[PDB]
Amino acid sequence: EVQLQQSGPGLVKPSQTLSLTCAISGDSVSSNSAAWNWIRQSPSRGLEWLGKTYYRFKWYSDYAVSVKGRITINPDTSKNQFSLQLNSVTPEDTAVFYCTRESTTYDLLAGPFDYWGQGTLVTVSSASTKGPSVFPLAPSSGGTAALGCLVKDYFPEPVTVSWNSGALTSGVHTFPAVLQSSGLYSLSSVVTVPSSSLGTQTYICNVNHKPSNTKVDKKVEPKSC
Amino acid sequence: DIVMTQSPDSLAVSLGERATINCKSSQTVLYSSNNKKYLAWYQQKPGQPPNLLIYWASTRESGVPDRFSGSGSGTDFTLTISSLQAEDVAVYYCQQYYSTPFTFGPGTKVEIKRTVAAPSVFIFPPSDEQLKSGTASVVCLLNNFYPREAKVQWKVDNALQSGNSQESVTEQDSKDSTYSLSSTLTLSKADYEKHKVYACEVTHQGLSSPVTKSFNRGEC
Amino acid sequence: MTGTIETTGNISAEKGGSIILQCHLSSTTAQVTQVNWEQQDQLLAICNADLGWHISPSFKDRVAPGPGLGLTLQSLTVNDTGEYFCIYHTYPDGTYTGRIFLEVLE
Repeated sequence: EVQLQQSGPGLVKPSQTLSLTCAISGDSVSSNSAAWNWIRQSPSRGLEWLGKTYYRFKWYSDYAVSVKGRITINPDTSKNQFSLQLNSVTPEDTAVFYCTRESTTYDLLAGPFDYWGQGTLVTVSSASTKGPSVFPLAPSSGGTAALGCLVKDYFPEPVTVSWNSGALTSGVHTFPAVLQSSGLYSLSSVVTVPSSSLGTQTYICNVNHKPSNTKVDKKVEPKSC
Repeated sequence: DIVMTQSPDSLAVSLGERATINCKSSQTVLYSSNNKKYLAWYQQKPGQPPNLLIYWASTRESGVPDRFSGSGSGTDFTLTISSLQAEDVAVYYCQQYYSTPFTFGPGTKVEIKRTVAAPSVFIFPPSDEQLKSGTASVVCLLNNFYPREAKVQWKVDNALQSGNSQESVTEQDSKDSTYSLSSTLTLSKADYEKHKVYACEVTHQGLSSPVTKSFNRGEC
Repeated sequence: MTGTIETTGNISAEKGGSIILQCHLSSTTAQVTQVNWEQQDQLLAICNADLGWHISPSFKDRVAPGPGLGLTLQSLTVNDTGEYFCIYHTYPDGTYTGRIFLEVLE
């Protein structure tokens, strides 16, 4: 399998330029039997194709009409990657952006999308980044207890949450964030564990907010009266 | 442009039963020269990119379990899952790669039909750390229930709250096929210290009648 | 570089009709690896020696190989007016490129 690693900042101010890069491993950006595409996905519009670049003895590109004039997709042969540049963004451009390989092995000019980047959430907004505060949801009074932590007042999305540095995965529920009236997001992550563990096993949530380079570890312990 | 439509918008099938979903292209995507149908199907789970299942309308991608299969004419297509597994809950998309711009269907959400399960209800008072910072969030947790429909109501000293809470719900769990729900009531610190009883009231099909979890501020 | 290419020249055509684009490379025995057909800067089709013809998804519903060693572009629009190129990729001779101009009338 090919690996596609996306990078680039997600938060872009209105009228400025979005810039993302897709780094390819296990294939060549100049392969005669592939094309390198960008897709976007949003709740309003679903999955939409944006553009592609490909090499057939010569570099070619194709762009969707809804971004024509604003979009460039350029290959970099020395770094084995291809980039996205979208100019003059508006809040209509807010979406998850994916790079993907189109596998053109039988029809040399068309095929399905067989490998995908991990996606970059792009938020078009003039607001500044803000890291979260993390608060415990302490277990209290069948044989199972619930505990968690509350990840409050951050911008923009996303955050990631792990428990005990990734050791604890069973029974974890990390909920979708909600946007509060302040214009900042909030989410909860909870886990259910055996009551008899609470006296001895420690529970720590590890919260990472890359847009603000914030990392917080919060110990969640039973509260004493 | 070619327009892709899908039907149904969502479907729920019991564990091990057959699930089929439909796709239509507004023009034929069968190319006569090579006799290929330029149609793909993808699976997308929450937080992940789409994952290619089928291409050329009926060719299964390597690594894809063989319970997945596709067929169709030049304009009408079907994706079938012969025996629906718990890990198969996801949104499924079709897509044409016949003419520019390539276009996707709107997606069909596939879920598991299972027995009713009542939520386990937990309530969490605000932490002392948050109260020090000036605000109070009370969290009501409904864990591992089925089906998805559930109503949560907040009462403060037995007064119904409105406009000051938000909730969110997980997608169907990939192992036990349940849902979970989190609801947060947020007050100023000054408002929180004005009242004593904080209560979450849960109605669900698996509950004979509404459950209530509550606590008294500063009391155990 | 001993070869040269004779094209369809300069041709006019009526809106809504067909047109035939043709090129011939004479005066070399060289390998012809692939011909790229371009409408201005856009890839129309490739004819590859080993793997045959392939039509771009931007033209599949109106571009067809033939007659001869060329293309037929159907359902002509006024925006099809402009340059067209047949780029021959050869071994060991290199890269010959032929030009056609098309004007779509009314």
